[PDB]
Amino acid sequence: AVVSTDEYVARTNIYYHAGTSRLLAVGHPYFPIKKPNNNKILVPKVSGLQYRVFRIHLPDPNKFGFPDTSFYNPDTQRLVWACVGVEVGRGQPLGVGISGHPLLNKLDDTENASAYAANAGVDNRECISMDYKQTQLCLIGCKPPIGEHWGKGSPCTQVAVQPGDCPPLELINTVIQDGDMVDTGFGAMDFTTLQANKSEVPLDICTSICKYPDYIKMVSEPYGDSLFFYLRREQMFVRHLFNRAGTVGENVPDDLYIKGSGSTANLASSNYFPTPSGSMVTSDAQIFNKPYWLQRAQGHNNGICWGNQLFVTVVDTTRSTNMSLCAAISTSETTYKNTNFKEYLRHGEEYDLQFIFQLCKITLTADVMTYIHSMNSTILEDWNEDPLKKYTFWEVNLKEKFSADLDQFPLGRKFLLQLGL
Amino acid sequence: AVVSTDEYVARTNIYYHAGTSRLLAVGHPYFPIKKPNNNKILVPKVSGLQYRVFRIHLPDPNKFGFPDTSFYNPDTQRLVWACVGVEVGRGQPLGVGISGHPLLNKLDDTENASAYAANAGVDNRECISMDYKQTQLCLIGCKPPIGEHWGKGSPCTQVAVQPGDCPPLELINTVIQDGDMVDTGFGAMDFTTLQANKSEVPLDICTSICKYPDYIKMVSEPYGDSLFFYLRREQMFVRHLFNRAGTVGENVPDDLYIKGSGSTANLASSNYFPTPSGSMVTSDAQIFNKPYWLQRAQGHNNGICWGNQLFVTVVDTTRSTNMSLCAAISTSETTYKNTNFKEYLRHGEEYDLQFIFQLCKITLTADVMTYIHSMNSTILEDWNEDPLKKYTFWEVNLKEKFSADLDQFPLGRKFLLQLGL
Amino acid sequence: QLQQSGAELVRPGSSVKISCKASGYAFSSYWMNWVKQRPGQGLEWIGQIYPGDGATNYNGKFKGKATLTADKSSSTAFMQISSLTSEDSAVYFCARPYRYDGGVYAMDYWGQGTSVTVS
Repeated sequence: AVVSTDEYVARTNIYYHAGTSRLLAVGHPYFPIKKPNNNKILVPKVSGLQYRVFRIHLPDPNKFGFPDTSFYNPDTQRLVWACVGVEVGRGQPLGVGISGHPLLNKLDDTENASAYAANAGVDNRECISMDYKQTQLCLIGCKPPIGEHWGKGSPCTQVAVQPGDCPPLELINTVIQDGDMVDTGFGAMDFTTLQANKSEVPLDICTSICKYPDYIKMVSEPYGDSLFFYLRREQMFVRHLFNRAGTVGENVPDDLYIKGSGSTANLASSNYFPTPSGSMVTSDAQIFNKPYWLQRAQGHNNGICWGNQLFVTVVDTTRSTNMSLCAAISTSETTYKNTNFKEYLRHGEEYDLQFIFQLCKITLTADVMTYIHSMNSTILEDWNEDPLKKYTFWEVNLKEKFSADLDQFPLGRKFLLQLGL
Repeated sequence: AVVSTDEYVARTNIYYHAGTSRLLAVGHPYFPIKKPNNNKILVPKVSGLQYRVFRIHLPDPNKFGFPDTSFYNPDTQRLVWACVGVEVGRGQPLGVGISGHPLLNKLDDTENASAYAANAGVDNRECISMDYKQTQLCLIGCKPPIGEHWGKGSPCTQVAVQPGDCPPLELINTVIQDGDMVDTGFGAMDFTTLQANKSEVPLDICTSICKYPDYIKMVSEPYGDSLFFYLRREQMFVRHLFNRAGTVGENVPDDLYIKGSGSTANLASSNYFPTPSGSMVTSDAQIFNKPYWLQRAQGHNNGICWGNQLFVTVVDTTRSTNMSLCAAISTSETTYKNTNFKEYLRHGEEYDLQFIFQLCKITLTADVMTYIHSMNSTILEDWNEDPLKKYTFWEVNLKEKFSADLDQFPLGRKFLLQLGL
Repeated sequence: QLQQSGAELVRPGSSVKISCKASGYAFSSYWMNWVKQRPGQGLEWIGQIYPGDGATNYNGKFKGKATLTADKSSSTAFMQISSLTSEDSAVYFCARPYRYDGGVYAMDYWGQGTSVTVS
């Protein structure tokens, strides 16, 4: 049986504040800029539509040097940091971005037509953009966040997949990594392996995987380390209703309609797809720049940062403004020439993480050691290399950022005022 | 006279948690894919616009094996499960689908016209899509849910129905089965038997019946077993205003207008029909992923699961995203060709049902046995074959899912915290 | 380029299976159309097949007489005739739909023709 950390984790009266200076990220909104002949990334892809997964490193409270150490017995017990307050600061002005594709697979406008559309020739793709669905979310836990998305499942060993056959689906659980993309209105799927077309969605998700937090799985998690607090806010509506060019993968059963004739003789593509649109963005609806008091967790792990680690996942599309900056090739002619100016796109993201940590102690009794051992053997082994080296995330080092004077920081003042004593 | 179950049903102090692992449904959004020559279903129709009716099977508390059995007398009494908490977990990202018809009966745009429309020729049908009306609902009871819809009533034996004559309407009560369609903005009716046209509405409801819960009838129900708790949330607005091609079934009384001339000599179809649109979908408006505490029912059956059965009906169109996936017939040519790619459509639905059940006892006195007998004779007969074999629902077996450690589950923790003791 | 079978001679009551092998394009995207022409006479439509799922439409005249099949792995169409009589002696042709899965804009590629004599 699993038990609340409140059972075996003792709470001291010491509190520390810690915060990143001010994280900054600048890059291209749709794809990374690199050397053609090369593969080295010259400019990274930075979009308001990516997940930001912060791997927070905390100083080992056991190796730490406290002014007083009488509050505990280093022989019978050990120390762990407990996250009690978080403030995800965001800094650019609110605004909405926009993403498209120069060759988006869009046959005709099916929202309203005055006459039967022509006939699909070869390549009827159009240069089309859209404003993705709005998403604000924040996940916190001592384990990396887990997502779900649809990918190409493995085929059954029977009927040999005829070329062009519709590929099988399979919900795939994955670890959400820093830089991954958020569902933008086309759901959470692997567009690379499910769309040979390469033109079904805008460039920025076109050959990526849009993942969605698997909230169900994470909360079912027995110990609840992956996430002991979260805030989610998503909204979306249909802006346009389109058609998909290409060839019928699956024909429309004729028992669903009466054959036409002449123009209506040939059925138009009924492979419709809508254009998303996350409406207006607003201050009143902000989730960030507000402190979160992680006092009572719904999981059994009540904010204990085992391994002196802490994960903060964020997605904020309410500041997705992309800015176009163009430089002139010549500063002479007083007559505009599109050929004289090179147009570019850049997007900036501004973060500032702040935390309030509470020192905790654990008397290493038999039972406790058995439990902690079962739960995560590494806990004890590390007490008196990186297990997720394969994944990536924004590494944040706070070992030199802890301060006992909450008084001196904004999140700190808020905390004191909130907790009174 | 009927009486509250609180009268004859005793509440023990035992509580069990039970839950489906994670139900998953994948298929085509508009129609099932099957072998042409055959009739076997290869891929089922799975849409966010269908009703999901779960037939929950519970282990017979009388046959069950409890660690302690002193809490009751198996001679004078019997045991029944009482539903006290439900959590309908939903798992894909929020989003809106879209449905249409390649040959929708849409003459002209009547929302705004600059000149009198031409003249209906033969087949003026257009390829049109729309975003259905948003609907979120959850019905719970120990009997299947009942719906209403308009169908073709039986004609009076008199005036021989002239071909093309308007068919008579009749509100028809039906059992809502798993897979049935929800009113999408065209009301709750049987389009197959009321629209010979086969082109009045999108393919997905085109030859189906859109049913609406008959909340009035179910709540009037004397014993109130069909539904002892519900949540409904529906919204819709007019996106477009159209005309219907075809021929005047009923002419416009000439006392309602002044005859035209020339172009306005002939009256245009005044058989208008609007295009629905369930606006934006939002987190703040979610009904699911929230626990429902069924403590005080408005009906006489206060959540008693007679027959160790339990029905959970759901409809959620806030995750109706359909994903198009196309496979290339050839991986050679570096030039796009619509003919080289087979386009398809798939939709996935993710559920996760969780319950908290309270054990109950019934001392089988004379009066009690007379009552329960009148109410539903099978109760007693089954105590010391399927009566709804005709109907189909998502069968859910929980006989092996009960656990006495609510502690170990998310809905369970919530329940304990909520109910304190 | 379409290749049909050589000439056939079958006794009344018997049966014949004739092939049309596809080449020079991607078969998996097109139906096959079949017609009939008696000596010194005109053209008649038999049917057309969607190889993928074996779906097919029949001219009433050839309902019990004709059955259509196709081997996707080798891109070949087949037609079998049953209970053959003197009226079945004719030259049969296979022909490709111009527009992928559509049967409009005529038949743009025909086979050489296969002669069948029932005697």
